[PDB]
Amino acid sequence: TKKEQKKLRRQTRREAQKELQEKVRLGLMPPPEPK
RNA sequence: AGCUUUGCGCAGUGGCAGUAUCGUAGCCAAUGAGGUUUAUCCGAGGCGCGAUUUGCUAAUUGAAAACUUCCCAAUAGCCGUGACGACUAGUCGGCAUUGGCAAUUUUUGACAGUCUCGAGACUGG
Repeated sequence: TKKEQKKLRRQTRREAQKELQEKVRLGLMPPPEPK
């Protein structure tokens, strides 16, 4: 259902933001371009 | 092969964000939520409770705003004077420091403005 699409997308995106900030936390790269 | 539809995912431009976006593990819900319009019609979530990550930078207070200071002593132009020295009371060279260096020949400013085709003129009432 569409609410489950929103929840699955938002939790995949939350772990995606979490693992990008995780790879910033390890210090492999400076953070991406802010705009 | 190209066009294209629908759903989903990714990224990007822009817009919106407390009558917005959600969670709900409590209950109810297409075996029908919720309906004053059109009701022998419409058809999706509803009621409560509960929310509103991360990095960077600025500014303020504060003694201190969190990534491995202050203080004393000494060293880093010339005219005179004192010695030392040199050359004939005088002259010269270097050194030293116990006064001075804005009144025509110099270092405390006759300068400033104006106009004309490298060169001159005007004014400072």
